[PDB]
Amino acid sequence: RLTAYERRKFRVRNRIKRTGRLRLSVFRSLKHIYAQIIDDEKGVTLVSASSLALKLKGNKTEVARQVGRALAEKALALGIKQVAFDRGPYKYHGRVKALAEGAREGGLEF
Amino acid sequence: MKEGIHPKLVPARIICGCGNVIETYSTKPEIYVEVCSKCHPFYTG
Amino acid sequence: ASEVRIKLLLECTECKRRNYATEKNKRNTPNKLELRKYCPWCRKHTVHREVKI
Amino acid sequence: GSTRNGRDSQAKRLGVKRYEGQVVRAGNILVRQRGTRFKPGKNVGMGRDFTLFALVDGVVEFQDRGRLGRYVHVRPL
Amino acid sequence: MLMPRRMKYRKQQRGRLKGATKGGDYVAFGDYGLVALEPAWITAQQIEAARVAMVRHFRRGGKIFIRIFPDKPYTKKPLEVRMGKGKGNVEGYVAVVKPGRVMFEVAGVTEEQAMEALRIAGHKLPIKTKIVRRDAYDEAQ
Amino acid sequence: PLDVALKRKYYEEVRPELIRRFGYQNVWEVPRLEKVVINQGLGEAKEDARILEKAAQELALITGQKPAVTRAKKSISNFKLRKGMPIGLRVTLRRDRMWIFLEKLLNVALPRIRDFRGLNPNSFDGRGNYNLGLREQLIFPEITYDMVDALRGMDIAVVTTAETDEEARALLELLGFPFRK
RNA sequence: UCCCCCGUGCCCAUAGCGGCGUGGAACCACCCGUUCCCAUUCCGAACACGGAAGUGAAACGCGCCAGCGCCGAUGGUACUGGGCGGGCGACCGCCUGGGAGAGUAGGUCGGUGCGGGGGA
RNA sequence: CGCCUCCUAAAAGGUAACGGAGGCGCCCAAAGGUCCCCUCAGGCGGGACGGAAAUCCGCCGGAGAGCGCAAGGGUAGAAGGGGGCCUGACUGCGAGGCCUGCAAGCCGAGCAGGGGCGAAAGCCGGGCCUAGUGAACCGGUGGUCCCGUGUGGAAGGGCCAU
RNA sequence: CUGACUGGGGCCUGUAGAGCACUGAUAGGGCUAGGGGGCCCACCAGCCUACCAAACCCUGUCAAACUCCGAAGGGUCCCAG
Ligand SMILES: [Mg+2]
Ligand SMILES: [Mg+2]
Ligand SMILES: [Mg+2]
Ligand SMILES: [Mg+2]
Ligand SMILES: [Mg+2]
Ligand SMILES: [Mg+2]
Ligand SMILES: [Mg+2]
Ligand SMILES: [Mg+2]
Ligand SMILES: [Mg+2]
Ligand SMILES: [Mg+2]
Ligand SMILES: [Mg+2]
Ligand SMILES: [Mg+2]
Ligand SMILES: [Mg+2]
Ligand SMILES: [Mg+2]
Ligand SMILES: [Mg+2]
Ligand SMILES: [Mg+2]
Ligand SMILES: [Mg+2]
Ligand SMILES: [Mg+2]
Ligand SMILES: [Mg+2]
Ligand SMILES: [Mg+2]
Ligand SMILES: [Mg+2]
Ligand SMILES: [Mg+2]
Ligand SMILES: [Mg+2]
Ligand SMILES: [Mg+2]
Ligand SMILES: [Mg+2]
Ligand SMILES: [Mg+2]
Ligand SMILES: [Mg+2]
Ligand SMILES: [Mg+2]
Ligand SMILES: [Mg+2]
Ligand SMILES: [Mg+2]
Ligand SMILES: [Mg+2]
Ligand SMILES: [Mg+2]
Ligand SMILES: [Mg+2]
Ligand SMILES: [Mg+2]
Ligand SMILES: [Mg+2]
Ligand SMILES: [Mg+2]
Ligand SMILES: [Mg+2]
Ligand SMILES: [Mg+2]
Ligand SMILES: [Mg+2]
Ligand SMILES: [Mg+2]
Ligand SMILES: [Mg+2]
Ligand SMILES: [Mg+2]
Ligand SMILES: [Mg+2]
Ligand SMILES: [Mg+2]
Ligand SMILES: [Mg+2]
Ligand SMILES: [Mg+2]
Ligand SMILES: [Mg+2]
Ligand SMILES: [Mg+2]
Ligand SMILES: [Mg+2]
Ligand SMILES: [Mg+2]
Ligand SMILES: [Mg+2]
Ligand SMILES: [Mg+2]
Ligand SMILES: [Mg+2]
Ligand SMILES: [Mg+2]
Ligand SMILES: [Mg+2]
Ligand SMILES: [Mg+2]
Ligand SMILES: [Mg+2]
Ligand SMILES: [Mg+2]
Ligand SMILES: [Mg+2]
Ligand SMILES: [Mg+2]
Ligand SMILES: [Mg+2]
Ligand SMILES: [Mg+2]
Ligand SMILES: [Mg+2]
Ligand SMILES: [Mg+2]
Ligand SMILES: [Mg+2]
Ligand SMILES: [Mg+2]
Ligand SMILES: [Mg+2]
Ligand SMILES: [Mg+2]
Ligand SMILES: [Mg+2]
Ligand SMILES: [Mg+2]
Ligand SMILES: [Mg+2]
Ligand SMILES: [Mg+2]
Ligand SMILES: [Mg+2]
Ligand SMILES: [Mg+2]
Ligand SMILES: [Mg+2]
Ligand SMILES: [Mg+2]
Ligand SMILES: [Mg+2]
Ligand SMILES: [Mg+2]
Ligand SMILES: [Mg+2]
Ligand SMILES: [Mg+2]
Ligand SMILES: [Mg+2]
Ligand SMILES: [Mg+2]
Ligand SMILES: [Mg+2]
Ligand SMILES: [Mg+2]
Ligand SMILES: [Mg+2]
Ligand SMILES: [Mg+2]
Ligand SMILES: [Mg+2]
Ligand SMILES: [Mg+2]
Ligand SMILES: [Mg+2]
Ligand SMILES: [Mg+2]
Ligand SMILES: [Zn+2]
Ligand SMILES: [Zn+2]
Repeated sequence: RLTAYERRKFRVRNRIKRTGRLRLSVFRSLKHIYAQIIDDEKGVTLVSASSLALKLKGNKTEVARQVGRALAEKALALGIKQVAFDRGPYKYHGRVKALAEGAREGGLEF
Repeated sequence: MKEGIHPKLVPARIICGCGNVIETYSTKPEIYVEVCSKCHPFYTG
Repeated sequence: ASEVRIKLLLECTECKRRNYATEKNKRNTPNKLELRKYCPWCRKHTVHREVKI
Repeated sequence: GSTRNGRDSQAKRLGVKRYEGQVVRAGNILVRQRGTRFKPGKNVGMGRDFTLFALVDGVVEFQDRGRLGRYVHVRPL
Repeated sequence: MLMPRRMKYRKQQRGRLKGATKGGDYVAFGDYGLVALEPAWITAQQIEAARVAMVRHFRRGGKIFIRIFPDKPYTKKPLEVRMGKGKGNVEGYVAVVKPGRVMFEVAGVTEEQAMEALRIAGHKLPIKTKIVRRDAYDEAQ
Repeated sequence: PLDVALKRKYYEEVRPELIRRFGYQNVWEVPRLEKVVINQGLGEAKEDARILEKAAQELALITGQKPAVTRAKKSISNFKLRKGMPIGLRVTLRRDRMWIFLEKLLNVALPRIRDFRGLNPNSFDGRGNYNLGLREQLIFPEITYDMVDALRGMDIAVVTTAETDEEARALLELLGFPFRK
């Protein structure tokens, strides 16, 4: 027995799995935000960034932009350019849109 | 709620026939009812 | 097909020529079908008309 | 004294054309199937009639994942 | 008699009576058992005789059990017509019995009548049979 | 959230008595009211009167919200019914309008019941919840004899966090449910 | 390089159901609220957003419980590739190769690959 | 009497009988492409009329639901249900394979023009798939502007799509 | 040297056989919607079923078109003969 949470996240991940681009894992909690880009073909998490580790304070909507600049800056140091953005099971809007804008404005081509 | 298509609620005074003042929030503020629990035979013993 | 489900020609409106032919149900769609389609004679997209085949 | 039976269609040659280890090419049909008995893996596609086919040059691969089913892959070289 | 009031399809193919019995080789119901020793097709009319003619031995009392069922229809073309033109017509439903299958079981009667009642039933079959007491080998399963 | 009589009376009157009697070990351990769904089972709206909105706006004024559409599951013979036919309505009741509808129901609706003999204590859901239904909407305060066009009732189902039907029974009786047995 | 949590994969129940017991400093969850962005074929339930007073009750995490479920040997047999005898036949045997299904013992209340922040 | 589905049909693919069973010659302007969202049948308790069963809640509930239509295969981790914008039910092509006696029918990534949608990744050459079909010959319709019996037209053909 | 044939590994299978978890079929039993029959009433119910029986439970059997299982074979690719 599963739930709509599983049935939703499994779908938005199954679609991204087939494309081949780098997949950005987005897990969201109440307090903080978490982001990581993973190559599932070889099955290993390459790099990750989170607001809990980045010690961010206030509104999550503007908090996502900074962590997007952080993860995008690390990926820019490694040489990563293109990426596919997974929105997770949650509705793509607001905080996830501003983190996605963190990776877009960070320089990644998507 | 859905704004525009739903009945909006405001402070409503509902006065029954027994005199018990009902402070609530209904579609109509000023409401008059005929019989309530304060004057109900089965409710009162 | 049928007498109701009829095939017809699609006439590009700006080149005066017909480029396609498809199906529609005249009981469910008695209106004249006007739908975008490509026209090599115009070398660009154009809205197409319903004309009798 | 008639037979209202006696009607049939012709078979469609359903099965695995290239087994695991065979030499395949881009466009060579891998498995002819109805529905999803086999599901595509790496470098394997699916047609409208559910037929599978390889995309690159490589080796055929059959890997059964249990509840996910049997999967076909291609190994480049 | 014993026949399905509802089936999925009308006729069933013949098959082959090879091999020993699938199951039912062990006495399962009664104090004594009647087991057929040869493979053949048995008809629910012959089995009907095995029931009626056996209650006619006790004339009252006892309890007779049934271990088989005629789940296989039997067909035959009309007489004086040629081959072809579809398969034959069903005149009755027959039962499939394999060697070693415990066909019947009797309980609620003495040893003498358990052998004597199943004897006539043994003579009502085209195939030979044997009466075996419910034995220690049976209830082990 | 606008404070109301039943809301205050639960925490200040119902909660302490439950805490005394059953002795709960946590604040979330105590029974909490989850949701109150309402199902208007018109049905006959499939027939001659195809639209039941005349009865829907009734619930819009009673609960303060417009009930949703409920379409038939599949084609059904004897009811002269087909798949996807709106023979009923449903509206879910929550944070504040639930307490409002509770005060209106208990204080006005339940009194107006014709020849009211009491409640049935055996209609519990078994998991600590309760469901019921009403016959004539004129019983409610928001409905008078003026604008009622036809006779229609409802089916009010409630959900609770309580586990035992005994705890649920003490909850209802402590909130003012007049059981007859 | 060791321990507790939370992301992400693998094998695809030895991993599930079910109950016993427990986890809040960190952390997650429910929770606090709905002006605001967003939102319900009605409902801030969900969906979404701003917060931090309360709480491990529920859920989740982690322990136990073989009740059910799951996986299940060995030994023999069914059956059979291939080589033979018999029976008037419906069919039956032995020689060599393979070898079940079920069923009986018994096993499992998971193991595992990387990334984070905490602890020795 | 052509076509599709299941069995015989002897676990690759293929296999006949005037053999055992059923269906097609339609239908779709959304039932299509994209994007977002949803999760059954059935069983257990309650509930106007109200019903074995209309409609909702709770608790149990990996598919027995529903996928136009027979049947099989498949499928809730959708392909299945609620709405939005849409025309790729594309043009010019096409690596190679399937099928295979021929003719034929099936699959198809991908490159270019021009386009839909998503934030993006991407996805769209109609439909969950297999039946819902007709080869040459003849003429029409619309376009193309290739031919024009000296010649310039024209007749009539050609090409294209139909 | 690629051929028939066979050896070693890999992949495909749903029949022999077996099995009832699915579609059907089943004898008996438990349990129990429900009718029929006898009592008990038109004014309503309570009562009993040496009774045909839904579902579910126990035991035991059926299948070309049934398959939770399942070979030997056969198939086909890759080295050597
Ligand atoms: Mg016609
Ligand atoms: Mg017609
Ligand atoms: Mg006509
Ligand atoms: Mg005509
Ligand atoms: Mg004749
Ligand atoms: Mg017929
Ligand atoms: Mg034919
Ligand atoms: Mg053919
Ligand atoms: Mg080849
Ligand atoms: Mg492998
Ligand atoms: Mg393996
Ligand atoms: Mg397994
Ligand atoms: Mg046979
Ligand atoms: Mg047989
Ligand atoms: Mg046995
Ligand atoms: Mg005759
Ligand atoms: Mg004659
Ligand atoms: Mg004795
Ligand atoms: Mg003696
Ligand atoms: Mg003795
Ligand atoms: Mg036993
Ligand atoms: Mg009428
Ligand atoms: Mg009508
Ligand atoms: Mg209708
Ligand atoms: Mg270290
Ligand atoms: Mg150290
Ligand atoms: Mg984890
Ligand atoms: Mg599982
Ligand atoms: Mg677990
Ligand atoms: Mg228990
Ligand atoms: Mg104890
Ligand atoms: Mg205890
Ligand atoms: Mg402290
Ligand atoms: Mg809820
Ligand atoms: Mg939430
Ligand atoms: Mg504020
Ligand atoms: Mg430990
Ligand atoms: Mg115990
Ligand atoms: Mg051999
Ligand atoms: Mg010899
Ligand atoms: Mg000799
Ligand atoms: Mg011989
Ligand atoms: Mg001889
Ligand atoms: Mg002979
Ligand atoms: Mg012998
Ligand atoms: Mg050999
Ligand atoms: Mg566990
Ligand atoms: Mg657990
Ligand atoms: Mg440290
Ligand atoms: Mg320590
Ligand atoms: Mg013929
Ligand atoms: Mg033909
Ligand atoms: Mg075959
Ligand atoms: Mg051939
Ligand atoms: Mg051949
Ligand atoms: Mg012939
Ligand atoms: Mg027909
Ligand atoms: Mg129940
Ligand atoms: Mg009636
Ligand atoms: Mg399942
Ligand atoms: Mg599952
Ligand atoms: Mg399945
Ligand atoms: Mg069932
Ligand atoms: Mg169907
Ligand atoms: Mg299936
Ligand atoms: Mg062209
Ligand atoms: Mg090339
Ligand atoms: Mg070739
Ligand atoms: Mg062909
Ligand atoms: Mg050839
Ligand atoms: Mg012309
Ligand atoms: Mg001119
Ligand atoms: Mg001309
Ligand atoms: Mg012409
Ligand atoms: Mg060689
Ligand atoms: Mg040859
Ligand atoms: Mg050969
Ligand atoms: Mg070997
Ligand atoms: Mg098959
Ligand atoms: Mg068989
Ligand atoms: Mg069983
Ligand atoms: Mg099936
Ligand atoms: Mg009774
Ligand atoms: Mg009784
Ligand atoms: Mg009886
Ligand atoms: Mg059982
Ligand atoms: Mg096994
Ligand atoms: Mg060959
Ligand atoms: Mg070949
Ligand atoms: Mg080679
Ligand atoms: Zn009053
Ligand atoms: Zn044009």
